[PDB]
Order: sequence, then structure tokens, then C-alpha cells
Amino acid sequence: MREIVHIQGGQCGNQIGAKFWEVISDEHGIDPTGTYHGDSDLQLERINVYYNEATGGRYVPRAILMDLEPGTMDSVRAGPFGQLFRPDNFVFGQTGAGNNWAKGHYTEGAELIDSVLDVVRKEAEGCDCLQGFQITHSLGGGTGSGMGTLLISKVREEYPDRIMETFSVVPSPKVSDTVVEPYNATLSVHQLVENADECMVIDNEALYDICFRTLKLTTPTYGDLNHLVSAAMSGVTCCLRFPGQLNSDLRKLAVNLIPFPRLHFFMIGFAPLTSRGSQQYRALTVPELTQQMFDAKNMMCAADPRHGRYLTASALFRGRMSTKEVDEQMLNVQNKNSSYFVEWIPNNIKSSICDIPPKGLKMAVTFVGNSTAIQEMFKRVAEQFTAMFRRKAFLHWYTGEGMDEMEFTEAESNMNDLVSEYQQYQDATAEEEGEFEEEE
Amino acid sequence: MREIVHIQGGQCGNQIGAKFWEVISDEHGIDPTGTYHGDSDLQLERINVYYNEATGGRYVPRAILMDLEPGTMDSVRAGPFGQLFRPDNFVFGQTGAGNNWAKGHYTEGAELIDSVLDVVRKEAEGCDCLQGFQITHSLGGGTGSGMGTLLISKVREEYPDRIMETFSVVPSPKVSDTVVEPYNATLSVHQLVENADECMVIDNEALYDICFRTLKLTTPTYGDLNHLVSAAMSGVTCCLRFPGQLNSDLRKLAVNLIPFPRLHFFMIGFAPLTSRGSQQYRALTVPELTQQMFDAKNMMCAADPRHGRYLTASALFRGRMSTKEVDEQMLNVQNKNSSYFVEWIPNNIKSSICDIPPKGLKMAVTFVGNSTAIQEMFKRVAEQFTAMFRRKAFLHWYTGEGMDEMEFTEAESNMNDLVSEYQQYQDATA
Amino acid sequence: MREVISIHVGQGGIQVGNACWELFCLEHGIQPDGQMPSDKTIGGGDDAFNTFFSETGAGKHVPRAVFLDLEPTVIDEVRTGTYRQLFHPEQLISGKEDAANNFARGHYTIGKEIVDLCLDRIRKLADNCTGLQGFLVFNSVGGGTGSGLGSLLLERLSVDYGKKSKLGFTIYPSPQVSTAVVEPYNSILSTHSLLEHTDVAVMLDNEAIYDICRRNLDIERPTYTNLNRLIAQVISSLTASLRFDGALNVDITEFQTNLVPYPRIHFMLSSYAPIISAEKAYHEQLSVAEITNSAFEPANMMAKCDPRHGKYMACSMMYRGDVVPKDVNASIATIKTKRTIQFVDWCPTGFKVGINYQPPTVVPGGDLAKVMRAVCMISNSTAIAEVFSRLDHKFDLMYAKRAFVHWYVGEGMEEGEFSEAREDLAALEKDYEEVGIETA
Amino acid sequence: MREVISIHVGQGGIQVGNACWELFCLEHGIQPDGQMPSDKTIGGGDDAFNTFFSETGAGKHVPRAVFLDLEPTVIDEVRTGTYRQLFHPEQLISGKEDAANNFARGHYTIGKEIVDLCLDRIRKLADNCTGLQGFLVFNSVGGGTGSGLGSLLLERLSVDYGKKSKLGFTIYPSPQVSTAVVEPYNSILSTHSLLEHTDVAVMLDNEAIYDICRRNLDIERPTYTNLNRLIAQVISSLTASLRFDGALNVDITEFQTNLVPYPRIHFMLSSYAPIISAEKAYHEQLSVAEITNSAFEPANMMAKCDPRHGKYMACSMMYRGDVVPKDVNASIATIKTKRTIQFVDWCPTGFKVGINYQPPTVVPGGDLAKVMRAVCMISNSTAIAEVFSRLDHKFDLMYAKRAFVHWYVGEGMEEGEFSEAREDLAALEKDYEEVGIETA
Ligand SMILES: Nc1nc2c(ncn2[C@@H]2O[C@H](COP(=O)(O)OP(=O)(O)OP(=O)(O)O)[C@@H](O)[C@H]2O)c(=O)[nH]1
Ligand SMILES: Nc1nc2c(ncn2[C@@H]2O[C@H](COP(=O)(O)OP(=O)(O)OP(=O)(O)O)[C@@H](O)[C@H]2O)c(=O)[nH]1
Ligand SMILES: Nc1nc2c(ncn2[C@@H]2O[C@H](COP(=O)(O)OP(=O)(O)O)[C@@H](O)[C@H]2O)c(=O)[nH]1
Ligand SMILES: Nc1nc2c(ncn2[C@@H]2O[C@H](COP(=O)(O)OP(=O)(O)O)[C@@H](O)[C@H]2O)c(=O)[nH]1
Ligand SMILES: [Mg+2]
Ligand SMILES: [Mg+2]
Repeated sequence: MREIVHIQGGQCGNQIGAKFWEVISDEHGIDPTGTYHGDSDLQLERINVYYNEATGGRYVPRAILMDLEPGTMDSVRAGPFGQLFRPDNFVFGQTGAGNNWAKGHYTEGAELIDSVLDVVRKEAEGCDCLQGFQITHSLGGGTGSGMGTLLISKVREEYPDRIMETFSVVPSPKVSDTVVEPYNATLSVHQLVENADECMVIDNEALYDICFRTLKLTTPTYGDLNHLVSAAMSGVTCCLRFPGQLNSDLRKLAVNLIPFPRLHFFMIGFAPLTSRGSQQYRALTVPELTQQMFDAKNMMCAADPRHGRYLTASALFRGRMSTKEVDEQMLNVQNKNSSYFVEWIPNNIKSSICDIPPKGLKMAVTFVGNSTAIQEMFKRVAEQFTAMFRRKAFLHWYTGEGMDEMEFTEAESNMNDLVSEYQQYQDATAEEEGEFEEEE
Repeated sequence: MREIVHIQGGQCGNQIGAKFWEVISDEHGIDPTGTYHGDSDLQLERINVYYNEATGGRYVPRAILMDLEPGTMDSVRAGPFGQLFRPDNFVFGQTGAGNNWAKGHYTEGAELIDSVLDVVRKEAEGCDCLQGFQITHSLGGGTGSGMGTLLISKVREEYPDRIMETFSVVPSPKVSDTVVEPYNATLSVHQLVENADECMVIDNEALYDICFRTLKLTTPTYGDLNHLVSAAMSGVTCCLRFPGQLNSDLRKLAVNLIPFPRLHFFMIGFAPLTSRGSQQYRALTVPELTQQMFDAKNMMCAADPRHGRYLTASALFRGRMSTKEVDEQMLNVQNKNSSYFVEWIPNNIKSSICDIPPKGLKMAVTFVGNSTAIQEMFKRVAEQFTAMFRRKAFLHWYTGEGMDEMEFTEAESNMNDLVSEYQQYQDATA
Repeated sequence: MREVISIHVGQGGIQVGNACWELFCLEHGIQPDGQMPSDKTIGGGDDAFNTFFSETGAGKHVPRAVFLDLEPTVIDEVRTGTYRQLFHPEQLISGKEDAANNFARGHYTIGKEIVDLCLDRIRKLADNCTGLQGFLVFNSVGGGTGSGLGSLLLERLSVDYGKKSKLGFTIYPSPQVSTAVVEPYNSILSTHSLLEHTDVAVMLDNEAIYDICRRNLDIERPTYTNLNRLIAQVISSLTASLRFDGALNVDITEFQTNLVPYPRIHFMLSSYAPIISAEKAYHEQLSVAEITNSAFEPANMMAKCDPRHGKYMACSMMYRGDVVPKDVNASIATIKTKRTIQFVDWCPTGFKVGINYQPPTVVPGGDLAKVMRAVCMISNSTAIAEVFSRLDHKFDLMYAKRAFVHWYVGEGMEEGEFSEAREDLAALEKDYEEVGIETA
Repeated sequence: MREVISIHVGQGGIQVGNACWELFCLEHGIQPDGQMPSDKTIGGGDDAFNTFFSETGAGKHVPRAVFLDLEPTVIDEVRTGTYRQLFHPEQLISGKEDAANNFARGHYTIGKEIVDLCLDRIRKLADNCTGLQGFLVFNSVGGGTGSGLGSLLLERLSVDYGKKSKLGFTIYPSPQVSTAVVEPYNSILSTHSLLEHTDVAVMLDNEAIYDICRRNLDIERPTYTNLNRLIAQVISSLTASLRFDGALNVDITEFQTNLVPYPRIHFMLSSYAPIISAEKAYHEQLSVAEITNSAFEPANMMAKCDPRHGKYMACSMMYRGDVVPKDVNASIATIKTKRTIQFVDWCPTGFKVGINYQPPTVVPGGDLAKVMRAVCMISNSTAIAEVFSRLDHKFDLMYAKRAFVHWYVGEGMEEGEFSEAREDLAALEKDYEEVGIETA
């Protein structure tokens, strides 16, 4: 059991979800028509974690595809493995959010969520034991940010004990594919930091950086950006679906990743990713993969860990590796990066092993790292939001829907408090000398 | 035995019956010429419940098709399985009620009913042990409401002990396919509440909502609406016609659905109904069907059970299911819906198991629920009726047929008492 | 010669019956036609059946059992069954119209027509019988027929047959899981009648036995048919001593002395101990001293009363198979020593032990393991009080509102008959505590 | 007859268990089915197994062993394993949701549900057992289940069974190599419970044993499975005396007298000495006198405490094979004469020697040489303090910040419990020096 309900909310979310549910159907051997054509019996021992066995031995994703735009349905239906998702589970508005948190949270989205909950409740009650939820939504756009947060707020009021995991695409200043991103994202994090157990911040900038450097793609498309997110998304929740030499799960990661309740933003990354030309040369060994996973480059977040200092990390190694060798590497990493690891809370790195690798690979890794570097990416959104909010630019749309200036202030406040806290975890290391402080 | 005499009174009633007697024919395997072509001997073991074996091994429905319009006969003959029904049983006038309770009750209908009672008596006396009747009429139209109630009054005076079950289409404010609906319906319920043992309120609005949402039909017709009513109509009386792990019948449901005599309005709802596209994905398990049957969407009545609190409910599960698993689900539901179940009278839900499923299905459920929500649908009719009666609008027709204003006031008074009594047993805490 | 008449009243009575007569037919070797195949070239199991089956003189054996129902459907299922040619057509008595879960219909309106025909059938069966031991009766007290007519039968039988013992196996409604809403009303009105006219009443709550199936047989989805099979095995084990040879023989007449101390306290529980799925039979020693401990388990009780609240007033252990009396002696002795098991003061020696050499029969298609030992403990416990108080509480919620009375009153039961019954059951649960009180 | 109940709690527990029961099955000659092949035309190894396997009476031997996990994945692996048909289904108990490295979940929230079911199993096993010697327990104190539920068990076991010894093989986290970040918190809360309810607690730090594999077995990349096999051999060598015949017999009861001087000092170490790769077995004499010296080697200790800092308060040398008591005597005498090895004053004769003729079994696929001599030395050392000081220091960095407490507090543990625990462990490391202090 330990089942996971997936909600893919807002265009971005649905497209990530589309690729994700392809990735997981490969590892479990499910074919686009919902039949099992896997060779190993290990592929169907724990399937129930993601799929709810339908009649006639079809497998159906426990996905709730929500948007305020009816066009997206056509897109997720167009995709290969589009026939996997349950029609009933598709819930779509008509107008759309129009990149407006308010439209997706207070007015248009506020009418739809009631319908969505009734699906969420239905799929959650089916599970004998619910591990929790994996919400996949953009903070940048309205629907994903507006509804996404409103739903998250709703589900948490109904299912407090159940983990709330979120794979969210934060808006990057480099890309800036929308103007009002800073507003959406600022009002989002306020709702996320209160109602999300563990939020895995993803950034398009970084994902593009992984595609032009780590991999060498001539034309990285949002498909190829989604494929990296989906690879990681599997990694985070594998030791549920397969055996391990040392088992873990979502709650186990949370307990060891979140020291204090508010600092629950993490930088996901995937270690065995190599340029197709550069494969020959690269030797696939635990040390090699450990080097890449702790390279700032590998991280799917804009902020380089180097500026921050890891409060903790977690690795989820795949395939057949000697646990001793892993443990040797995790130790070795912590002695090297003396500065990039917090003084208090020693043996910062956690390690999980799962026996089953990802398809077409011998070994792999998935990395989840709570740093004070993640602060930096949130400062970018703050600086930008402030600059708009100094003048009350674009503010008449949000105010139009019925949101009040008070909200916009509290959102900034609440995000500033987060930013102060992550910086504070460098002041508790600043303990150093008890007689006098290092600044003089 | 435990035979059931069906009366399908008024256009709406005759069209429901047409579809009903097609649905029951598929289950029992009877072909449109009255010949048995079924493959399972279980199909004929208890056929006598609904059909009377005629000469030459033809099966005849025990249906009394009454209407004040002669055009309806053509309609029930036209239908496939229109040759099943007995030409002596068809009793039709000439003029028609004209959507007037009075014309269908006090004048035109008052002349016909004496002819119908002679057929009712005949078919009722043929049965060794009569379970009761299943009247199918509309409260909205003049014929179904006028004659239907007048017949129901008559049959009950002759046959008190025998169950009087009614599948009545109440007029919905959304549809409003007639103007004088409020008058007819208000005068109907007055007669029904005194003379009907168990009334299963149906609404077109709800049936359309099941057709656009639960099912996904591009063009739901009165054929499709009738098909849903019929599907449920089978379910309510199956454990008569087939074996069961736990048996029930009409009187058993009544004994456990009606706490106090006046509270015999119920919401019927059929569980295994699914959109054709969504079927692949849906898993056909006792829990899944139990979730749909208690969904306020699934009910064939306008009023959401969420507003009321179930005085009681009954499920009539079909196919081969573990009785334990059913019992687990019914318990699970009652804990969950702590508000939507009355405090006094615990273990509110009744359960019945019938081994034989409906055709082309592995499991099914039919739901019958006595809630205090049903008052909300009657308030709509009252609010409407009052507005007309404040001014005495359209009243001259009803007054013209020889009905007095006193009758219109007592009908409103008696319907308000019903609404008061449900609200009592909602608000009550014990 | 050890003759027992079996009266199956109501659906629950008949369907339990079917399962009983499957088991009996297999035990004695009677085929569905009713003709034992004359094998081993000697009448080796000759006179074994005379307990339950009457030899007609032509080689055909007929069950000494009256199946009674006010509904035709259940009895028709027996007539169109494998055992159609086994049961006497007149013994299988039918009614046209059911009691419809109304004691009043079963006790006055409908019941008074049929009971006249049943008593004639019992008399005919009692005339054939030479030294009848007792009347086993099977009725559901939740349902109309079993409550109403089943009570009326016992009243009439008690005047006609006098001394002949009446052991009633009653299916009292479990408090959590109830099949019908009007079950309390029936149960209470039935119990008052049952409280005077039965000698020993063995209580069996469905839910409790359902739980045993999920726990011991490891079936996720138990049916009534699976349940009815366990009920049969109990009845078999109780009457076994008559049918098969044993070291320490019991009789249906003995329980009545050893188990009932005071007349009104005749209510009992039951626990057949080695209920084991063949899957886990592999891994179980199944010694006598285990089987005994497994009997006194609070879970393995077939009625849902936790005897740890009560005090055992008398226990009747009925062993079957490779059972040595020395081994039994130690097992009881260790139980007497235990703390969890607590005995009343006024009962110094509360055990009646009954050892048979015949092991229990494994029914084909039957959820049980072939096992070389067994035991059916019928126990008189002060805990029984708990079930009655719950049915009293569940009843008193009604009749405050006069909730469903209009039915019962319409069908000839005066309203004061409800008040009477509750007052008498209130007088029972007074008695059960009074005997539970330590001696002054 | 020398019966030992094994309780395997938590992943680390179960997986160690699997390796233990492989060894035992090979040692007695039980096949995976659980039927010994009846060979040598005599029951030559008859009653050897009655330590670890109950005969079912049908020719099937079942392990006397409860495998307990709040997580389903590890226990499933056993159920879909070679030894699926060996272990009694019920004995393999599973939870739906893991403790997730949170003592609190295991000790209150989740544990309290399952423990009830576990004790019932232990009672059923202890009923079969005639003259039970003791409860062997296997729990990780780094992990939730093994810390939490494993501590809750012992408490409950201590009241119920009373005298019956409780030898606890505990996988304390090595300081250099740690798998989880929240380990110190678990370990300390576990140790406090453990400190009062276990009779003898044998400490085993993974890292130490990992180093032994790299040093003695010459494996560059050791796994847990390689580690678990060495743990098994120890357990085998300890219990050996019961199972096989020996010159100088020991018993699980004996250690408790000869190794624990004072009640609170029941922490130990262990060192199985002839750990040799077949590659270097060619070139080694492997005389008793060598094996003994190899046992007292600081490195060959399986917990990473360098006993040269401490004083040996009591040793328990357990030899197996071609061992002559005269040869042992000299070996100990030379150790008593050595300077590096130092004994407390108040212990004048510290050694308890145990000689078994049975040599240790070579597991196929196993990283070990078939050898004709062996020794398992459980040693009470003042050095143990060192491990507790490092788990106190690593915890004192935490709980200054109130680091991870929110989790623990949320799941029922009052904050003050953490403070109590650290205060009792500080009291332990006070005692350990106090006994180390030369006599006044
Ligand atoms: N063991 C068992 N109990 C049953 C079965 N069917 C019904 N029961 C019990 O009987 C109750 C329902 O009453 P019925 O036995 O149907 O009623 P009846 O005595 O046949 O009388 P009517 O309901 O009037 O036909 C349930 O609450 C159960 O406790 C069955 O197949 N097996
Ligand atoms: N010898 C050995 N030790 C192990 C193994 N797996 C884990 N451990 C030890 O146990 C610790 C992790 O604890 P787990 O056993 O996973 O945790 P648990 O007690 O089962 O509780 P949960 O994690 O909540 O399921 C590690 O730090 C190791 O010291 C294994 O296979 N062998
Ligand atoms: N990684 C990724 N990001 C996307 C994709 N599509 C849109 N986005 C990002 O999402 C942001 C806007 O969110 P979107 O969901 O499109 O708008 P919404 O529908 O109003 O929430 C933009 O800044 C895009 O960079 C995609 O397929 N993959
Ligand atoms: N469900 C359903 N309702 C109908 C059908 N035909 C008519 N009605 C309803 O019945 C009401 C009028 O009753 P009708 O039977 O036409 O008039 P009558 O013949 O005078 O009773 C209208 O409000 C319609 O909504 C039908 O085929 N199906
Ligand atoms: Mg019945
Ligand atoms: Mg675990």
C-alpha cells in the first residue's frame, strides 16, 4: 500500500505530469493502453503505490489533472500514454486564470476546486493507507499557482497527517516568460510554506543549464526539461515501489530533510545524466555519480549551494552497489565541503539504497538538499516583486478579482521571514567562538 | 407467488411502463412475442411475480395501462415489446385530462376508473398471493395525477393489507414543462400520503443531471430518462424474482424504510451507471458502487441528501459479492456521514443481497433512502403553488370541474404538515 | 437411540441448516440421493447416522429435520438443490408471504397459520424417534420468521414435549454490523419468549465470526456460506459424542445440567479453536494445550462478547481426534491458573470435558485445514450481559420516539408488549451482575 | 529443552535475521521447505534444532522467530523469498506505514497498534517452549521501528515473562559513518528504555564490521548482506553450546551472571576471531593461541570501541571445533600476562571459557574460509563508555537548537523525555568511569 495520489495542476503541471506518467509506466512496464507487458514480476509487486488496478487488468494512474483552461486536456490526450488517465479524473474550467493568482485562487478557481476535492476525496479513500500527495504545479502562472495553493490549503485541512509533497517550477529571472510571475510566486510561497510538508523547487533556467552543459542537446524543448524533472520525481519515491538494502519513503526523507517546519524547500537533482558523446569515457561508479550529484551544476535550482550551507541532504542510490562504498563516499563528501555543511547537526547526509535501477542504466542517484542557498532564488522573486509593488503596477487585475493590498504585503512579509530564517542557519554556525563573535 | 400488479397511468406512466416491461423482459428472457428464449432456468422460476402465463406458453405482463387520451395506446403499441400487453388490460378514454387534476379525478376520470377497477380486481384475483401493486404515474400531468390518485384511493379501500408502491415523477422547477404543475402535484400528494404505503419520488431534473454528468449522453431523450427509472424499478423488487444470500421483498423494505406512516417518500438511485468512455478506468467493486449510490448526484430526486439527514436507507446489491464486504461498506458509510444519519435509530442502513446480476453486468446496486432532504423538493412545489393560489390563478378550470377552494386549502395544509414532520425528525436529537 | 430433531426457522436458520446437512451427509457417508454406499463389506458406520438420519427401511436415509420459512425463496433453493432427493417434501414447509422483519407477523398474523402444520410434522418425526435426546433449533433473532414464528414454535413445543431438551443456536445481531434497522425490536421481543422456553441458548453474532474468517482463514472477502460452514463444524462437534465413539462421552441432556446454574442464565457463547487455513497449518504444532488456549482467546469467541470483562460460570470443552485425557488435564489446569481467564467464586470446578476419537471432517470447497485434533467450548460467561445491554441501549433509542411501532401494533402486538419485554431483559442484566457478585 | 525465541524488529533486525536463519537451517540440516531429509538411518542431529526450530509433528520444522516491521517492504522480501515456506505466516507481522526514523511514532503513534498483536504471537511461541532459556532480540537503534517499537516490546516483555533473560543484539550507529541525520535522537531515547529492560546488550557498529570485511575478507566493496553473515556466525557461536554437544558447556542464562557485574553495566562488545578469506587460509596455522590473540585485537572488535582505553570487567570466550582445554588455558594465561590487555582490579578472574566440539559451518556464497577452530568473545569493557560519549556529544549539538524535535513532539513524545534520556545516559557514563576507578 503506502499509495500516492498525484495532482498535476496548471498547464506546466499537466505537461510535467504527462512526461512523469510515461517515465513511471516504463519502470513498472505498463503499456499506453494500460496493459502490463513487463518481463520482471518485481515491476507489479508495489504498482498500487501509483496505479489503481481497474477491471479487465487495466492499470490507471491515481492522477488528478486540474486546470482552468480546457485546451490542456487536448494536450495530455495528444501525448503518448495519454489514454492512461481516467476521464472522470480530468477536471477542467473554461475561461482560464490569465496568469492571475487571484483569478485561480479567489474567483474562477474558487468555483472549480469544490468539484476537484470530490475527486481527490474519492481517490484518497480508495487507498487502504495513503502515504500522501505529490502536487506538480508552476508558482509562475495563475492556474498552477492559484488553484494549486488553494487545493493544497484544502487537502491539508482534510488530511493533516498525510504528507504533502510539491514539485513546483519557481519563475527564474533569466527566462521570465511572463511579466506578472513575481506577483503569482510571492502570493504562492505564503500559502505553500504554511500547507506544504516538503516542496521541491525546480527552475527552467537550471534545467536549460543541465541541457546545454551536463547533457549536450542542440535543441532542448520543454519535453526534455520535463524528462529531467520526471526522472528525479521517480527517484524521490522509489524505495516505496521496489526493494532496497536500506529502505526509505517520503515521510522518512521529510523527517531527515526538514530540521524546523518552515525550512522545507529543497534542490532536486539526478546524477547519472551524461552527454551522449561523453558516455564511452565516463566510468559509472558510486564515486563518479557522487561527484556529479554534489556539483552545483547538476541542481535543478538557480541558486548554487556554494553560497548557502547544507542544513542536510539526502541521496537515493539505485541499482546494485556496496552500501559500504556509498557510506565511504557520503563521509568523504562531508570532510571536503567543511564550509558547505552546517556545524551543528553532524553526519548531515542521509543515504537510501534501492536494489532496482532505472531502465537502461546499471546505477543512478537522486539528490534532495535543504540548503540556505535556496534563499538566494527567493530573494530574486522578492527584489522583482518589491520593484513592481513600490508602484502598485499590474495590481488592478488581482484587486479586480477581490484580493486586497493587505494580502500582497503579508505575502512579501511571510517570504521575507523565510529568507531571514535560512540566513539565521549561518548565524547558529557563527557560534564558532563562545568568548566573542568573528565580526570585529 | 408474491405477485405484483403494475398500473401505468397517464402518458408519462405509460412511457415509463413501456421501457420497464422491456427491461424486465430482458432479465426474464421473454421475447417481444411473449415466447421464452432465455438460456438460464433461473429466469422462469419466479416469472409469475410480474407475468401471468397465458395459453400456448405465451407470457403476458400483469399491466393495466390506463389513460384518458386514446393517442397513448398507439405509442405503447408502436414500442418494441408493445405486443406483450393484454388488449383487455388497455383502458383508454377519448377527451383527456388537459393537465387538470380535477378533470382526471372528479369528472372525466371519475367515469373511467369504474371500468379500470374491474380489470384491477380481475388481475388481482388471478394471483394466489398478491404482494401488492406498483403504480407508475406523474404527479404533474392531469391523467397520471387525477386518475392515478383516484385509483390508488379505490384499490386501497378494497385491498388495505396489500402493499401500495408508487414510482411518481414529481414536477421539477428547472424543467417546468407545464404551467399548472404546482396545482396538480399539491392535490396529488394529499391523496398519495393517505393511500400510498411507499412512494419513490422521481424528478426529470435529476434524471437529466445523471445523463449529462454520471453518464455522458450528447442527446438524453425521455427514452434514456425512462431507462434509468426502469433499471431502479427492477432493483426495488428483484429478491422476489431471484435467489439471494440475504432475501428481501416490498413489505420488508417498507417495514425498515418507514419509521412513521406519513414518512414514506424515498429517493431511488442506481449505482453501477458509468459514462461509456470512463468504463476502462472505473473498477467494479462493492466499495466503488457504495460510493456512487450515496453520492447526492446519483439520486433521481432534486433535493441533495446533504441538506437532510437519512431517517433510514436500503441497498439491494446484485451479482456475487461477499456479504461481509457489503456489511463492512454499509458500516463504513454510517461512521463517515455522522451528521447525515439521524442520532436515534442507529444502524440506519438496511442491506439486501440478490445472487443474479442485471444483464451485461457483474455487480450492481439499487438505493432507496427515506431522508428529511425530500421535504426540500416539496417546499419548491408549495412555494410555487402558494404564489398561484394567493391570486386564484388558473383556479376556474379546477373549480369548473366541480372542485371547491376548500380542497385547494386542505391539500396545501396537508403538504405543509408533511414538510413540518420531516423537519421535526431532522432537527430532533435522541 | 441418540435421536436429535433439527428445526431450521427463517432464512438464516435454513441456510445454516443446508451447511449442517452437507457436513452430516459427508460425516456418515450419505450421498445426495440419501443412500449410503455399502462399503468395507461390514456396517462399520452403522447406527452412527440414527442421531440425525432415519433409515426408511429401503436403504434411503432421511434427515430428522423440519425446514420452516414464511418465505418460499430459501426453501425453494433447497428443493432445486443437490440435496433435493435427501429431504422429505413435507419436512420442507413453505409460506406464501414473509414476516418482513416484523416479530408481530411471525408471532400472530402469518405464524399462527403455519405453526399448526409444523407441530404435526415434529410429532410424526418424534413418533419415529425412540429415546429422543433433544430439539436443536436454528433461528435468526434479527429477522421476522426466526424471531416471531421461531419463538411461537418453542412455546408450543415446551407444552407438547415437556422434558425433551431444546438447545437453540441463535444468530443475534452484532452491534457494529447490522443488516436491518428494525433488528433491535425483533431481538428484544424474541429474547423474552426465548428466555423462558429454551433450556440452553448458544449465541452467535455474524460480525464476530466474519472477523474469525479474516483472521484465521485469512479470507479478505468472507460470505455467509463460509460462515455457515464454521457454524456447522461447531454443531457437529457438540452432537459428535452421540454419533461417534469416544473415551469421555457427553450428551445434549448433560450440557443443560453442567452449563446452566440458575434457570434464566441459559445464554452461552461458543469457540471452535483449530480454525486454520491449510496455508498456515503447515507451520502449526496443533497440540491439545495450544487448541485449549486458542479456545479461551477473546477473539476466537463466535459471539462478539469479550469474556475478560465477565467471569466464566461454567465451560464445556468438547475435544475431537488424537486427544489424550492426561494432555487435556494439564491444559485445563494451566487455564485455571491463568489470570486473564477468571472464574466465579460459587463455581469451584467449572469444566465439563468431552473427548471423542473421531476427528473432524474436511468439507471439499471448505475454508479449513484437515486437523487431527479439535475442541468446541460452549461457555456460560457473565460477559454475555454486555451484548444484551447494547441491544437494550440500541432498543431504548427507539420506543422513546415510538420509532417503528405502528407496524408491530397494526399486526396484532399490543404496545405494552414492547415495554414488558424491555422490563424483563432489564431484569436479566440485573440477574447477570447479581450472580457475577462474589459470595457474601 | 534449550528453546530460544528470536524477535526481529526493524529492517536491520529482519535482514540480520534472514542471514541468521540461513546459517541455522544449514547447521541443523533443515531445507527451505522446512523438512530435514531423514538420512544416516538414525536421528543423529535429532533435538539439536529444538533450540531454534519447533517440530510441527508432520515432519515440518518452523523457526521460533517473530519478524516485526512497521514497514511492509522488508517482511514482503522474506514472504517472496527462498524461505517463504519456512517461517509461519502469522510469525511474519507487518505494519502499513513506517516509523520513518522517529522513535516517537514507534513508541506511541504506530507501535501501540501492532505490539498488542506481537505479544500474542510471543505468548503462543512461549506456550510451545518448555523451559525457555531466553529471548534473543535484533533491533537497529539508528532506525525508528527498531528504536521505538523494539524498546516498547522489551518493556512489555519484562513485565509479562519476568525472569526469562533478554539478550539484545543492537546495531548502534558508528560515529564516522551514519546512514540517517536524526540517528543520535533515536539511539539515546532507545538506550534509556534498553538500559532497564534488557539483561545483556551486545553492541555492533556497522562501520567497525565494514572495516573487518575490508581487512580480513579482503573485499574492496562490502555490502550489508556480507555484514549480516558475520553477525549470524557470532549469534550461532553464542547459542552453539545449547544446540551441539561440548566439553565445557555454556548457556544464555550463564552470560547474565558472568558478564554483568552491576545491573546498569549490561552493555558489551563482540569479536569472532578466525574471519579469514580462503585466499589467506592457505598460509595460516590457525592454532587456538592465535585465535585467542586475534579475538583481543582492538581492530577485530565488531563495535568500534578501542578497548585499550578501557579495562575488561569480564570476558566470555566461546570456542568451537578442534579445541583442547589445555591449549585454551595457556592462551588465556598469556593474555592475562600481556600489558595492552588490562583488567579492572575488583575482577581477579574475569574469563568464562566455553568449548564446543562442533566446528562453524561454511555458508555457500559466504565470505569466509571453512576453519576447524573458532571463538566468539563477548567482553564487558569500560571502553564502551567511549561510544556513549560520542552519541552524547553528537546529540548535545542538537537539542541546543531544538533541531528536529518538532517531529518527535508532534507524534506524542513530551519534549522533557529527550532531557530525561540525556540525563540518564550522562549518569551511565558517570557509572562506567566509577567502576573503572581502582578499588579504595
Ligand atoms: N449465518 C447466517 N446468518 C444469516 C444469513 N442470512 C441472514 N442471516 C441472519 O439473519 C438476519 C436477517 O434475518 P432473516 O434470517 O433474513 O429473517 P427470517 O427469520 O428469515 O425472516 P424474514 O426476514 O421475515 O423472511 C441477519 O441480520 C443475520 O444475522 C445467512 O446466510 N447466514
Ligand atoms: N547489519 C545491518 N544493519 C542495517 C541494515 N539496514 C539498516 N541497518 C542499520 O539500521 C539503521 C537504519 O535503520 P532501519 O533498520 O532502516 O530502521 P527501522 O528500525 O527499521 O525503522 P524505520 O526506518 O522507521 O523502518 C542503519 O543506520 C544501520 O545501522 C542491514 O541490512 N544490516
Ligand atoms: N519546465 C516546464 N515549465 C513550463 C512548461 N510550460 C510552461 N512552463 C513555465 O510555467 C510558467 C507559467 O505557468 P503556466 O502553468 O504556463 O501558466 P498557468 O497555466 O497560468 O499556471 C512559465 O514561466 C513557464 O516557464 C513546461 O512544459 N515545462
Ligand atoms: N421521465 C419522463 N417524464 C415524462 C415523460 N413524458 C412526460 N413526462 C412528464 O410528465 C408531466 C406531464 O404528465 P403527462 O403524463 O404528459 O400528462 P398526463 O398524461 O395528463 O398525466 C410533464 O411535466 C413531463 O415532464 C417521459 O417519457 N419520461
Ligand atoms: Mg427471510
Ligand atoms: Mg524500515
